[PDB]
Amino acid sequence: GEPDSLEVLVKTLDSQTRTFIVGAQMNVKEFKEHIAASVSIPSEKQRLIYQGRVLQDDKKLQEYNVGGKVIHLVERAPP
Repeated sequence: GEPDSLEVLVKTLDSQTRTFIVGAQMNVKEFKEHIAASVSIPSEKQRLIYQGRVLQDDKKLQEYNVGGKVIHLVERAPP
């Protein structure tokens, strides 16, 4: 039946893409924590980018309509 999960592709600057399947209401901060082990970047050092814009920690992934899409991941010092 109806999806309660999203497919989210994360592509790092080495051009590796990894796919994650996560809860449809998960937020950006939770997502960074989720992918941290696989991408080898602590959540506080992750910058996620989609359609030219940096994803905000307090927003829900669904607010960016990222289901089935490639998000870019960049490693940067925490602000």
